[PDB]
Amino acid sequence: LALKVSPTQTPLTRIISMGNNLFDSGYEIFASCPQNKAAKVAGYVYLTSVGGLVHGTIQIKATAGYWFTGGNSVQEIRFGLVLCPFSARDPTANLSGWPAPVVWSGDSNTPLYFAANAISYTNNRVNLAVTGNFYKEETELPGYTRHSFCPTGTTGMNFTGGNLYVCPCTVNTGATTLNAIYMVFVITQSALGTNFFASNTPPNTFFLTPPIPFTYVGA
Amino acid sequence: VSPTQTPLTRIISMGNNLFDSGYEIFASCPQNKAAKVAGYVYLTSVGGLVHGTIQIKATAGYWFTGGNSVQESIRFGLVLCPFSARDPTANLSGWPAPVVWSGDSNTPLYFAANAISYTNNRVNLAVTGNFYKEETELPGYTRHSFCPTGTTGMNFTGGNLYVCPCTVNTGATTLNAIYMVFVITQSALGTNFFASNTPPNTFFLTPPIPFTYVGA
Amino acid sequence: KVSPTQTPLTRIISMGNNLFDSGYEIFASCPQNKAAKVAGYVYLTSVGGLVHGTIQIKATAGYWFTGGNSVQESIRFGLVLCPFSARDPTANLSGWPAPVVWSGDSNTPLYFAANAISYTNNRVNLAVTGNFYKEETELPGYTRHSFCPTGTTGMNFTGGNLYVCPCTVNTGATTLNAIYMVFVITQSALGTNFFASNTPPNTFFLTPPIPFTYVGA
Repeated sequence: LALKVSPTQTPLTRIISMGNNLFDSGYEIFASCPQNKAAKVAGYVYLTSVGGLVHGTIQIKATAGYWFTGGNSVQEIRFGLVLCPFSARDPTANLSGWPAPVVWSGDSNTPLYFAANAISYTNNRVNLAVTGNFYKEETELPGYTRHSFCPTGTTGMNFTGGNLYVCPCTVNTGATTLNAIYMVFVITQSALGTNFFASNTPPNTFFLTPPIPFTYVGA
Repeated sequence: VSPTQTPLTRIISMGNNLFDSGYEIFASCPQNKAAKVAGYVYLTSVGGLVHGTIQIKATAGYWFTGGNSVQESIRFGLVLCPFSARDPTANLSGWPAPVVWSGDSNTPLYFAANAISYTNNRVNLAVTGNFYKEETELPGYTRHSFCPTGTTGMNFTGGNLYVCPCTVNTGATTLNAIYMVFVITQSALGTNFFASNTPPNTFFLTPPIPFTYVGA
Repeated sequence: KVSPTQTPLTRIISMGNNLFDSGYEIFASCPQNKAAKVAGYVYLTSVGGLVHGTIQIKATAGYWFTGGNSVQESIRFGLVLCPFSARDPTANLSGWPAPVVWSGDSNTPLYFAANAISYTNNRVNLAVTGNFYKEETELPGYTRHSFCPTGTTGMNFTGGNLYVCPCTVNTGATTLNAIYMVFVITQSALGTNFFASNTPPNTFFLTPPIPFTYVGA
């Protein structure tokens, strides 16, 4: 029980993470891409819940070998991911196939604190298809916040910038009322960067974002 | 016992997150014009920094009439005054008193913008209807990019929140409220939000836009 | 009852002087093998493994180099933040004073080194020898945070961008990750030439506090 100030008059910083920060476990995370293509990538997501706001970072690593083939990245690199911190209760929303979260602070209930707030996103969340073309361009989201960054990668990629667009989402045929988070990444290259999507690009060509920080309202 | 200074995460909130109270928040606009919007602010103080989000809903009928919202963008200014009970003249937008979700009753004073750190990075605002200041005239700002949703023909293409603490001339304190100017842009095919023939229930609604400033 | 061990505590350190009444003793690396002395105040909180900081830089034309044109080139400078400078002075390339702990024990500045695992392939190696400026287009990945500074009346600033990327200096005693930060500040054509010898040396710019976040130790 309480002290000179009660331990729930005090908000507890909670922590969960998803994926593998060592990027030594392959590329088994599903990303949907424009025009009904897809990619498998690697990722690490670190989320803290403090005061009802979620502050997190997302870090994505990809290879051309596990990317689709055809088209031109330089002229066209865009991909969509879903974060489902409550995938244990709602497996069908885990569209990107993240592992279970790993709770570093809080109950086994803690994942539920990282669904996107129900009141404030009621009319700022996209409905997603359950199939492999659930990709939504950021101009189709009902609202988003934008986070600017730049990845690194193989030498001739010649990246010029990057943007992360966060928008909560719901999947058409779920088992719970909860909001997941949709994230579409747009990454650009100068005119002479190598065509990530080309068939004459060796498979070990890679890009790797830093951890990208973002914030949304928690549950 | 050792937690003398274990920093306490304090929480206040402004406005109505259900957006079911009409549009009574006051926003200053270019050319000595105004709008009435709705909004919800959620402010956290941790370790001396305030991490908050703000969400605005607005309708064309509660916006001024005249001009072209595609050539001009949609531009409006808001004042967050978490210390408005002690300093009502500085609540230029007319927000209700904040609600304390975590902390004492003094907690709103934490969300005043740090006195030392904005001494020369704060704007002095008019007490009158055209308090609008364009972000190019702010003595410093941070920028936070977003996009709102809205009615179908709006064709929004981006937004930016510009954050810079502020002060009101005839105020009752030396404290720093927070001034916020929004700029929402549309493509060449978008509805004129400012037209008299635009349906009055045509609306935009930002997501919660996250921002951070140095707290008190 | 509720253990102070089982609950992540908010730790706070700070570097520099938030009053800007101690001069301009901070070393800022600049393009074209040039440099500048500036003033700074960094406020860092560590909350659950992520660092949420702000940085504010004050600079005068007098303590900036001379030569060039600040409207054509922009105003660009890199700093290093080294909260572990006490244990690794080799890494304190900008020469900040030691941090001041506002929340935590004396070992707390180490929690503000950038995450070893998460930045292993996203960290720039800064020159061991001499000037270390790195254009943001040459960092192995960054995060960008847009602002606009104020300054004296003719500067005509049009925008600002802080590019955050952790760094190592190889000759360091530790393997710890400091923070490299390059600032790019833009001016319209009307703007005072910050680099010119005609410019009153007290001509200045002052950024607001710029909020940024990286993964902690």
